Amino acid sequence: GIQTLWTPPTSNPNCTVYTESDSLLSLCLTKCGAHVLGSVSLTGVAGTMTNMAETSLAIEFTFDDTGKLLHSPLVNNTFSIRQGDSPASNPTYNALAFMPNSTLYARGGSGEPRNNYYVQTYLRGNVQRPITLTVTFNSAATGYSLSFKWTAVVREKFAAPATSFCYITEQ
Amino acid sequence: IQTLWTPPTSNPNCTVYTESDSLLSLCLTKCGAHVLGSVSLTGVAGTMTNMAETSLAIEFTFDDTGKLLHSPLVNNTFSIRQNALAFMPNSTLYARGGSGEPRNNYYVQTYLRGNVQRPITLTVTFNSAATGYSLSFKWTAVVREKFAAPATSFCYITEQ
Amino acid sequence: SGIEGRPGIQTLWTPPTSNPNCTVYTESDSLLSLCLTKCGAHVLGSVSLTGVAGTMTNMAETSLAIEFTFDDTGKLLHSPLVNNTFYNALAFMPNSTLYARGGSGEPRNNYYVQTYLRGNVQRPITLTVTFNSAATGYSLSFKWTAVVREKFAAPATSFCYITEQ
Ligand SMILES: CC(=O)N[C@H]1[C@H]([C@H](O)[C@H](O)CO)O[C@@](O[C@H](CO)[C@@H](O)[C@@H]2O[C@@](O)(C(=O)O)C[C@H](O)[C@H]2NC(C)=O)(C(=O)O)C[C@@H]1O
Ligand SMILES: CC(=O)N[C@H]1[C@H]([C@H](O)[C@H](O)CO)O[C@@](O)(C(=O)O)C[C@@H]1O
Repeated sequence: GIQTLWTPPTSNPNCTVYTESDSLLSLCLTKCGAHVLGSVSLTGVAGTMTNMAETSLAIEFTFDDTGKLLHSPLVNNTFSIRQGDSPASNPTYNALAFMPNSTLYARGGSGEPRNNYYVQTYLRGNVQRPITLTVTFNSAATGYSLSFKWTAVVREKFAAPATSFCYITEQ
Repeated sequence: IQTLWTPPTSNPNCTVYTESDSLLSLCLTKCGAHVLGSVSLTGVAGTMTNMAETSLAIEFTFDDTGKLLHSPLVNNTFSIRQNALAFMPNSTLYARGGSGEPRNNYYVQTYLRGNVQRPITLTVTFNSAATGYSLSFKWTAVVREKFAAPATSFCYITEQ
Repeated sequence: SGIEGRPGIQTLWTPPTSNPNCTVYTESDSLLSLCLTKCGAHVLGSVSLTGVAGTMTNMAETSLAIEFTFDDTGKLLHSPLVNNTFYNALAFMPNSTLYARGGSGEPRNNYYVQTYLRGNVQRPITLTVTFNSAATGYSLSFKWTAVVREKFAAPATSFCYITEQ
């Protein structure tokens, strides 16, 4: 039943890029065989996220060698199984079935082209503002990781539209 | 049930400007909280072969139970492949009436007719409709040229 | 083997490798990752290709193409894999009604991906994935643009097609 790891859809800020609860992140990973299908978007809500000082923005989810979450930008690290996918309390799952394959995407391999997945989108959906999202698999030297870097425009609000990506899993 | 689609076909099944003027492929497959969608649209007759406008938009609208209300298909062929809300775009993340919100939009780069001199954008929008659910597609087009949009795909989080 | 199927069968893939497994111009000159997973009527595909040796590290042409060709039962006939060897195979084949055989000239038989050579944004390239270019049986073709006198590597990408069964 457990095919999904996500942060729950919400209309309230749930993410901290520069200051607490300054943004609304969606991240969802669903398993289809040896693939994870991932979706992500990030909307600035407050502070610097509404008036950027830098030309790029990056966040990262890191996991240990068992697939257990170590760090994320989410307020209260609300990244877990989707509720209702198991009738049991405290549902167990194989977290490695959602981790990026460590043979194809070597740890510490952010400089390797095959560890990176590139997405073209538009800042705030404005078609005069093309930006790139770079998703990197296993940048971290130990454990597993998913890293997201978007290009951005200074002195404007940041928001990245709905996007998606796909990687091969460890198990 | 894992798949909602219009069945593969090689003859026109879709009405953009006039009856059966185009061939639409649309297929939605459920994987956990995601739908993986594929779409393409090939002009076959009439204005679809000699465009009058510089964009083309079609929409699938559903009621609040996930039942199809309208689409550009010639016949009622959008169907389960031989819980509707499990295929609908999430209405918390993609707010109804939210076509103007960036997170309700998914952008795809492709090429008109597969022509490298004709880069175009497909915008897929989730829940543009004020009520119920919707999937909307809008492609750039070139006037006085044929319209065809190659194979593309997209992904969204579901309601249930 | 070169392509292996995993559980009934939901995944066809090149097994993960640290070493070259593919022959574009010369034997074992590249590392290919190709993975096809069945999700209802879709295959979700991922692909990347890293040059390791020879012309792959110093390109002579502005594009590179490889193809996986299958017979009408879905059996693998040929691929660029070093280990050129390999369940309802038709469940993984591109749909021959929508993607007609010999139809590489039909826009709907082609899926375009924008990416960056060696992950360098000053080097935009396109991947064209084509379904059923073969006049008989089934096929998946991959063509990337490239830059002469530079090393070839195409980053992680993905694509999706409707299946025959
Ligand atoms: C994902 C990523 O970070 N990609 C970068 C790649 C990549 O790290 C390497 O290709 C992996 O081996 O490197 C890019 O820069 C390279 C080297 O880092 C170039 O600047 C080349 O540097 C040289 O020193 C080299 O060949 O090593 C000289 C060479 O002439 C340079 N290449 C050119 C043609 O600019 C890369 O483009 O490969 C940057 C990329 O973002
Ligand atoms: C999807 C969409 O329509 N995007 C539009 C956005 C958003 O509607 C607002 O940012 C919502 O707050 O508004 C713009 O003025 C912008 O910010 O550049 C133009 C852009 O085309």
